Amino acid sequence: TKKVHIISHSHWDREWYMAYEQHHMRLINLIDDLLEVFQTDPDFHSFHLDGQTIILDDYLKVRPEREPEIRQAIASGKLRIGPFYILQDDFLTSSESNVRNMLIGKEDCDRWGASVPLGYFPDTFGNMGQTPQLMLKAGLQAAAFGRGIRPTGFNNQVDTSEKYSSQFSEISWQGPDNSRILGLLFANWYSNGNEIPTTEAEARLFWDKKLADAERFASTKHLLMMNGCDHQPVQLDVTKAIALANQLYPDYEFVHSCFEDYLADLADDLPENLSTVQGEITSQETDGWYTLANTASARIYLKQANTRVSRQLENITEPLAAMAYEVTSTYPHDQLRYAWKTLMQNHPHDSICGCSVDSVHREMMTRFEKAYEVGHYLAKEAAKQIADAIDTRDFPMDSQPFVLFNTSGHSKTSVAELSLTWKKYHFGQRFPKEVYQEAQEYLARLSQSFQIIDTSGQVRPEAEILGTSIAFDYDLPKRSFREPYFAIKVRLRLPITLPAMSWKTLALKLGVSLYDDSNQCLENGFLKVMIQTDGRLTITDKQSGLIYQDLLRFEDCGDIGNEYISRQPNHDQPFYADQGTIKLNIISNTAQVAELEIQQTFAIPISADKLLQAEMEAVIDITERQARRSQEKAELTLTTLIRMEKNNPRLQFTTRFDNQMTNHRLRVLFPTHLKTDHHLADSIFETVKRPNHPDATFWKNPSNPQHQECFVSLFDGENGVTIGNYGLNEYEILPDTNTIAITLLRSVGEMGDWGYFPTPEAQCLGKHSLSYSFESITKQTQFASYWRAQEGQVPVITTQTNQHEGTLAAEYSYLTGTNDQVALTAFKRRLADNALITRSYNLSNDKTCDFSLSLPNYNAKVTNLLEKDSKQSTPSQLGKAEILTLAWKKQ
Amino acid sequence: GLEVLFQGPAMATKKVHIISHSHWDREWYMAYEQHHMRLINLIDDLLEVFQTDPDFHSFHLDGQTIILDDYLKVRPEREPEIRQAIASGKLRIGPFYILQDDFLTSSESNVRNMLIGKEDCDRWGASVPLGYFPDTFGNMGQTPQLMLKAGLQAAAFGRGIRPTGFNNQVDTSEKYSSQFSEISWQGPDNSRILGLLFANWYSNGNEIPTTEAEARLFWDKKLADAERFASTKHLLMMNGCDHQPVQLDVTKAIALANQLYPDYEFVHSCFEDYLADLADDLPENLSTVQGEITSQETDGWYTLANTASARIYLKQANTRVSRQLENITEPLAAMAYEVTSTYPHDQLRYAWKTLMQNHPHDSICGCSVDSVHREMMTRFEKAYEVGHYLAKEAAKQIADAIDTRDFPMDSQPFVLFNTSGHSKTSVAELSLTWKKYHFGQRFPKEVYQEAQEYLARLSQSFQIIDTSGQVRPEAEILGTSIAFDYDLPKRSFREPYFAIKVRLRLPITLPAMSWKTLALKLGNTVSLYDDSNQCLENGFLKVMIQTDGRLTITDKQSGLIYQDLLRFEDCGDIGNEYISRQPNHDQPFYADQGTIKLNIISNTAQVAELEIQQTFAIPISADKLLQAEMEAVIDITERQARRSQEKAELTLTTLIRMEKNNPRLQFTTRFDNQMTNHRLRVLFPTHLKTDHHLADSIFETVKRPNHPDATFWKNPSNPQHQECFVSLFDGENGVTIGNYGLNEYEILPDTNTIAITLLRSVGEMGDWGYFPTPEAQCLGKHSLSYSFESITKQTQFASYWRAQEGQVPVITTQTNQHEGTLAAEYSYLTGTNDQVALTAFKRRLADNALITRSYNLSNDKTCDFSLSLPNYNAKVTNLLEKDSKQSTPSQLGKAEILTLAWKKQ
Ligand SMILES: [Zn+2]
Ligand SMILES: [Zn+2]
Repeated sequence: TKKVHIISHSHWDREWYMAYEQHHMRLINLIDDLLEVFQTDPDFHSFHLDGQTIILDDYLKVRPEREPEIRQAIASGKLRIGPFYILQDDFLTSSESNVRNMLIGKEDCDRWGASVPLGYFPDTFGNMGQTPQLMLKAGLQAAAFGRGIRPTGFNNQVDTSEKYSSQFSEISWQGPDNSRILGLLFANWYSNGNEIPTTEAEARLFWDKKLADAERFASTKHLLMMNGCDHQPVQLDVTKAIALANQLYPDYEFVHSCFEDYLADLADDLPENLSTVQGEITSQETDGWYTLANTASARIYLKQANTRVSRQLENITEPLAAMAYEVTSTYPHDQLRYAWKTLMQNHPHDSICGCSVDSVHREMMTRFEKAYEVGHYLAKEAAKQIADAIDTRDFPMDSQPFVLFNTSGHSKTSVAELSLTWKKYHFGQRFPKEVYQEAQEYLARLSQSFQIIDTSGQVRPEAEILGTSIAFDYDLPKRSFREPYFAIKVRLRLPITLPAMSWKTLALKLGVSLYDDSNQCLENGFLKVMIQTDGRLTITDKQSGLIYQDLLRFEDCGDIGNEYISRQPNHDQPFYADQGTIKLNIISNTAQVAELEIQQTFAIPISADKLLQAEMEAVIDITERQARRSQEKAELTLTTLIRMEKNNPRLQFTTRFDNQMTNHRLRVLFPTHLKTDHHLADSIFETVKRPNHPDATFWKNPSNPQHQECFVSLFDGENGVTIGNYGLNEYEILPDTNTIAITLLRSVGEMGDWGYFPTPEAQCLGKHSLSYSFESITKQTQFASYWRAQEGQVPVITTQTNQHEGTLAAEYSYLTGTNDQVALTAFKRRLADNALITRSYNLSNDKTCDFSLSLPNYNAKVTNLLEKDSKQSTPSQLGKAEILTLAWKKQ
Repeated sequence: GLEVLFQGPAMATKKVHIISHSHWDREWYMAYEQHHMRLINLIDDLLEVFQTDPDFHSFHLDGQTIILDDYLKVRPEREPEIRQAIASGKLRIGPFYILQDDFLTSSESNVRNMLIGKEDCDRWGASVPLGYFPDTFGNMGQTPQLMLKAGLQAAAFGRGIRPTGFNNQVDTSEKYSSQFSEISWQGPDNSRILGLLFANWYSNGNEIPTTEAEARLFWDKKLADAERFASTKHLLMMNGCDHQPVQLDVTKAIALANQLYPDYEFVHSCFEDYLADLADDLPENLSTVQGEITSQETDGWYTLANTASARIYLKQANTRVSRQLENITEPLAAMAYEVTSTYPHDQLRYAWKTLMQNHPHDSICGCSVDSVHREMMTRFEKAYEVGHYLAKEAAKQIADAIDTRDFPMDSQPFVLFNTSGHSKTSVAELSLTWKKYHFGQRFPKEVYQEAQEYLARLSQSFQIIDTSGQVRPEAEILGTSIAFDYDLPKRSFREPYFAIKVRLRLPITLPAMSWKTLALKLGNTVSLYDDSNQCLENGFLKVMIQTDGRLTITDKQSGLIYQDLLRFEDCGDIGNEYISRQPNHDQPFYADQGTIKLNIISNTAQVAELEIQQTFAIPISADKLLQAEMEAVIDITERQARRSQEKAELTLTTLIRMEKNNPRLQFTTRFDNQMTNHRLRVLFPTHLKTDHHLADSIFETVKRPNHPDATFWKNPSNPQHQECFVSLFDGENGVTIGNYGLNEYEILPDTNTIAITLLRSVGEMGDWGYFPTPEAQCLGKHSLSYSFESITKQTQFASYWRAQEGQVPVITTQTNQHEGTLAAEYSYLTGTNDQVALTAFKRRLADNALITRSYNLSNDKTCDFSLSLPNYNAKVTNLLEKDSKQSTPSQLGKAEILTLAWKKQ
C-alpha cells in the first residue's frame, strides 16, 4: 500500500527563451490563478513556488494591492515558499553568492512567516560538492535535484564500480567535510506528475506508467509525483484528478501534498541501505554530451561582469564598511541588501549560464552595472570614513596624505597603479579657461620632483612617477552644493606590501630592468620567462629548476553548437596563433615591473558554413551536425600583455582582440607534462579534486569541459602549476600532455535546448579583454598560489584625506593569524546586531590545518551560514573542507 | 511702549517665504544608482530633522512622486515614517510622477505623468497644488489647458521669460518679457493659469547663512533680487539647488534673518501656503504670456533645443513604446473588455511607470552620461515587452469571440485591426501560419522533413477570402517557408512546432477603430515604377529619381513641382548633448555629390520599393583641437576646432516606398555611422511662399515663424521640436513631412527648406563640466523613418493625422472557425473628423468606463465634434478621468482637448 504524494508546482525560470517581462506577465497569470483556486476549491492543498522567494516580489511589483491575499495564502500553507531567493547555477556564481542566496531567501521567508525545509536544485547544471555542508549550516537537512546523477535500477546487484549510480531516488549525500544530507533525486524528472488526467481511460494509461516509473526507484512506500513543469500553468482540476486516481487504485493512497509533509513521511520510513554519493555531482558517469557544462564559456563577458560585482561587494565594499563602523557606528545594511538582490537577479541559472535569448543578456548587463554602482559608492564612502578618522598629523602641510587598503584575507604584495590629486583649482565664479591656464602655469613652473613619504618622513625610492596632467573633477559634499575643479593629477607606480585586512597611510610631496631585449627574457627572483620566436613562452622556475616550454598557445577551433554545449565540427583542426605573424612591443621596463606585448596575426574561418543555418532551423541535435567552418578566412589579431612584478611569483596576462568571426572558440593552453592523473579546481568553498581523464566506461564526448571559480592547478606531489583567471570559468585538462586549457571566447548563434532560438549576440562580436595568470609551485607554495589567484582579483584600494587629528592609527591590521591553507571569503557585519562576521574555509579536502584567525580585542563565537549563533566552541583547527563562520564581539 | 501713547504711521512689511527643496535629477552626470544612494541620504536627513527640529516646517520634494518609490525600494521599512511625514505636511509631494521634457515625450505621456502622480498622491494622502516645471527646456503651449483640466491652477517654471522691473516702461513688442515673477499664462484654447517664474532661479535661497556678517551680505542681495520682480509683498526664496542636501540649520538661518530685518517676516513655508497668500494679494491683472515658451527672445545659443537630436535612437525607442501603449495595447484591451469583462489596469500601470522612468528631462533629452542611456534602453525594452504581451492577448481575446463560421474548414481565419482614430489605408505586410507540424514525441528533423514534403507537393496557390468567399485579387503572395514556432497555452505546457508560413502583402482600407476578418486558403498590371524613366507614379504623385539621387516630385492634383528633394547633408558638430555647433567656416558635404546607385527592391501595381544609395567621403572626426577645448570646458560658442582632414566613405541607403492608394511617400534611411562629431540631415526645399510653419506639438499644431527673432537671436541655427510632423502651407498648397522619433527639424527660411535631423554625433555631455560621452557619438547601424506628402487646403488636416497614425501598423491575429458573440467586421466608433485627432482609447480604473481623448488639430478654427461609440453614452471628464458636470460639446473650440467617459446604454 503506497502513498502517492502529488506536489503541485511550476518550475519558473525567471527569464529564458523570452525576455523577463514576457515570462513576468505569465507569472501574474499563474499567481492570479492560484489565489482564485484557493477560494473556489477548498480541497486544493498547496502549491510549491519553485523554491525561490523572488517570485513573491515579482508578483507584488505588478499587483502591490494583493499583498494581504499573498500573506494569507502563505499563512495558511496554500503557497509554499523558498527557502532560496533564486535558483542559481552553483558553479558560475561565487562561493559567497551561494550563501547570500540563502541569507536573502531566509530573510524573505522570515518576513512572510513561512518556508519550505528543502534546498531546491531541480534543474541545476551540476551540483557543487559542498551542498551537504551548505545545507546543514543553513538549517536544511535535504536537497532535491534533477541533474548530475542517473538512477541505476533499484533492482541491480552491488558491484559498485559506478560511483555516481544510485539504486534509489533517495540518497545519502556526503560532502568533502563529511556532512551528510538527504538527496532527493527527481529520478523521473520534476514533470513526472504533470497534467494528471480527469477521465478514466486516460487516467489509467497515465497512472499505470507513472506508478511503475516511481516504484522503479523509490526506497519507501512514499512516491513523489511532481505536478508541474517549466512555466506550467496551475492544474486547476487537480482535485478531481486525485479523487479519480483514488477511485481507480484502491491499493494506492493519492494525496495532494507538499515537500514538508513528504520529507516528514520519508523520515519515518527511510531504510538504512541508501546509496552514498560523495562530493560533486556533475554527470561523471554519463556520455558527457548533455552536462551543459559549456554554459561556463557562453557569453564570457557576463561571467567577467559577475566576477567584478562579486569581488566589489564581497571583498571591497563589505570589508571596508565593516571596518568603517568603528568610526561611524553604522553599516549600510539596506543599501547592501539592495545591491545583493540586484546582483542575484542575474544569478538564476538561465541568466548567469548565458543560455537565454539576446534581450535577456542585455537586461543582465544593466543589472550588473546597477549593483556595481551601489557597491562602488558604498566602498568609496567607507574608505573615506576611515581615512578622515586617521591621525594624519605626522605628514607635513605641504603634502597630500593617502591611505592604501588591503581588503583581502592574506598579505598583498603588488605594484599599485595610482592617480593622485596633488592640487585642486576650483572654478569659483571664474571662466574655466582662466582656471585651466593657472593649472598649466603651475606645471610649467614646476622644478621639483614628486615623492612618496611615510609618517616618519622617509622617502620610498621604489615609487615611480609616470607623469602629471590636468583633469576636470568634482566633489559632492554631504552638506553643500557640487564643487567642480581642475585637478593636477600625479600618475605613479607604488610597490607595496600590505598585511591581510590592513591599511597604511603615506603622502605625496615635492622634493637593472626586469626585461632583457637582447635575450627577450623577463626575469625576477622567481621566474625566467623566455619569449620564443613564435610568441610562446619558455618559463624556468628558479627555485625548483623545472623548465616549461611552449606555454601560452592560442588555439582557435570551430563551434557549431549552442549556448549550452560546444561542438567542434567533424575533422576540425585548430588554428594556432603562433603559426601566424608575431610582433613584440615593450610597454614598460623597470626594476619593479615589466610589461611586454606579444601580438599574433593569424587567419581563421570568418564563420561556419551555410549548412549550420539549416541544421539550427531544423533543430538538429548538436551531436549529429555536419556543418563545418567556412572556407573564407579573415585575419584575427591577438595582443597579450604580460606583466611581471619584482616580488611577485605570479605572472599576469591580459589578452585582447576584436572578435569579428562567428561560431568559434578561442583558448589559451599551458602544457605542463606533469606526472599526475588528477587536478585541482577552485570550486564552491572547496579545492575539488578531479580526474584528468573522464570515465571511459560511460564518456563519449571527445571533450571534458569543467567549471572553475578563481583557479585550476596541476600538482605532482612536489611541483606544479597554478593558472588563475578573472571570470574565465571554463577549463579543460588535456590528459595526454597534462595541458591546462582556458577558454577565452566561445561564439555561437543560437540558445539551444527545445527549439530554434536565434541569438546573434551570443557570437560575442567586438572587443574583448581576458585576464589570467601563471604561477609555478612547490609543496611549500601550493596553497599560497591558491589564495593569490583568489585575492589577486582584488586591487589595493586607495583614498585621499588631509592633515587632521584622528582616533585611528595611520597603519593598522584589523586581523592577524593568517594561514596559507585557510581562505577568507567574508568580512562583513551581521544584520541583527552589527557584530563583525568572518567566513573562512579549508583550501584542502584531504588535510586538516591550524586555524589561527584573530581579531585584536575581539572574542569569536561560531555561527551557521545564516549568522545564527551555534553551541559549538571556536575550533583551533579546521576539518577537511570545513567552512567556518564566526561572529566577533569586543572583549 | 512709547508708541502706544504717541502712535506713528502703521508700516507695511514684506513676507519672505523660504521653501526648502532639492531639485533631484533622477539620473544625469552619474548613473542612476550613484544619484539614488545620495537620495537615500537626503530623505534620511529629512526624517531625522523632522524628529529633532520642531521649527522645520516642510520640504518640497521637487514635484515628483517617483522619489518616494526610489527611497522605499532601498528602505521599505521606512514606509510608516514616510507616510507620517506626508500626513503631517513635513514632506510636500507631487503632483507629477516625474519631471519631463515636455516636447520630447508624447502628448499622452504628458497626461499620464499627471495621472500616475495623482494616483501616487491619493495613495499617500497629500499633494501640492502646483504644476512643476522648474528646469524644463521649453514649455509646451498647452500647459495652461493641461494644468486646468488636471485640477491645477498654477505652474512654476524657470526658463524663457525675462522679467523687467516695476521701474521701466514695458516693451510691447517683447512677447516673452514680463513685468513680474507672476504672470497670466494663456494657452491656444484660451485657458489661463497663474505662471510662477523662478526669476532668480530655483536656487536663489540656497545655503542661507547662520552668521550675521554673511547673512547681511546674503539677504541685502537676495531681498533686492526678489523685490525687483515680485508683484506682491510675498517674496519667494527657494532654499535648494541641483541635488542639494537639506540645509539642516535653516531654522537658525530664518531666526537670524527675522532679527536682522524688522520690516520682513521670514517664514519657513511651502508652495500651498505661498499660493494661498498670492490669491489674497495678486493684482487683478498681470502681464499675459501667450502659448509656448521656448526662449524665442534670447540669443538662441542656450535654449538647449538640440537635445531633440541627441541620441536619436532613444527618441525612436520612446516613440515605439509610446505608440505600443497608447495606440495598440490600450485600444485593443479597451475593446477586449466587452468580451472578457476585465482590463489589465495593473500591468498597464507597471508598463507606464517603467516607460516614464525614461521621461525625466535629462533622461529623454539624451543629455546624461553613457551609463544612464544604456540603462534607459533596458527600460524601453521592458515597457515594450509588457505592452506587446498585453496587445497580443487583447487581439486574441477579441478574435476568439468573433463568429468565424462563414469561413470554410480548409481555410485559416485572421482578423485585421485598425487601432487608430481615422480610416487606415495601407498595404499590410503579413506572415501567416498556414499549418502546424507539432514535435510530439518524434525527432524534430523528421517533422521538419514532413513539412518540406508538404511544400514540395503543393500545386495550388494561396488566396485571401472574405466572409462571402470572395477572393481579394490585390493580395500578393511573396513566398512560403518553414519556421520553428511555439504556442504557450493558458492551461497546459508549451507547444513547439514547425509552421508553414505564408508571406504576403494585403492592400486594405479599414475604418477608424475597426476590425475585419478574412481567411487564407488554397485555390486555383502596370507597375508603379518605370525603370526606363526612373519614375515612381501613382494617382497622387509623380516621383522622378534624378541622376544625382535627389527627387523631383509632381503633385498630380495641383500640378505643383518640387525639384531637388531628399538631399542628405553632413556637417560638423563640435558641441555637446545640449547644443549643436557647426565649426567656423564649416562647409556641408552632400550625398548627391558622391557615388550614386539605384536598386529596385520590389515593383508591382500595389507597391514599389526603390533604394537610392549614395557613397560620399566625410571627415572621420573633429580635429585634434576639440579634445583640448572639451577638457578645458571652453564654451561651445568660443570653440575653434574644425573637422578632421582625414575622411572615410559613408554609404547611405534610402528605401522609398510608394503605395497605390497612398498620398504619403515613405522613406527609410540606413547607414553604419563610423564617424564622430558630425550631424546628418535630410532636406526638403519647398520654395513655398509663407512666413510661418506648423509643427506637431503637445496636443496642438503650433504655428511658429520661419525666421527667429532678429532683435535677439545670434545662433545661426534655429532648431525646433516636433512630435509626428512639421508642415509648410501657403493657404492653398503645402508640404507635410512626417517622422518616427526624429524630433528635431529646422526651417531654412530663404528657400523654406524643411530639414530633418537624422543623426547628431558628439563626445561630451556639456553643461557644468567635462563629462566625456563616447556613446553619444551614436556609432553603429541606424535606420530612420520619415515621409513626404504634398497637400492642398482639402487634404491638409488628413496629412496631419496620417503622419500621426501612420506610425501605427495594422494589427493582425489568427483564430480558428468558431461560434462567437462578435461580428466578423465591426467599427467600434463612428463620427470621425479630419480636424479632430484621437489620442487615447482606454479604460478607467474606477469603473472600467471607456475613456476617449480627442483634440482640435487647429489653433485657429473651431470644428464639428461628431465622435460616437455605438451602444455607449458619453459624459465629459477632466484629463484625470474624473466626471465633470459639463455637457458633451457638438463642436471643439480652438485647440480644445476633450476627454470623455463612455458607458454602455
Ligand atoms: Zn530551469
Ligand atoms: Zn533639472
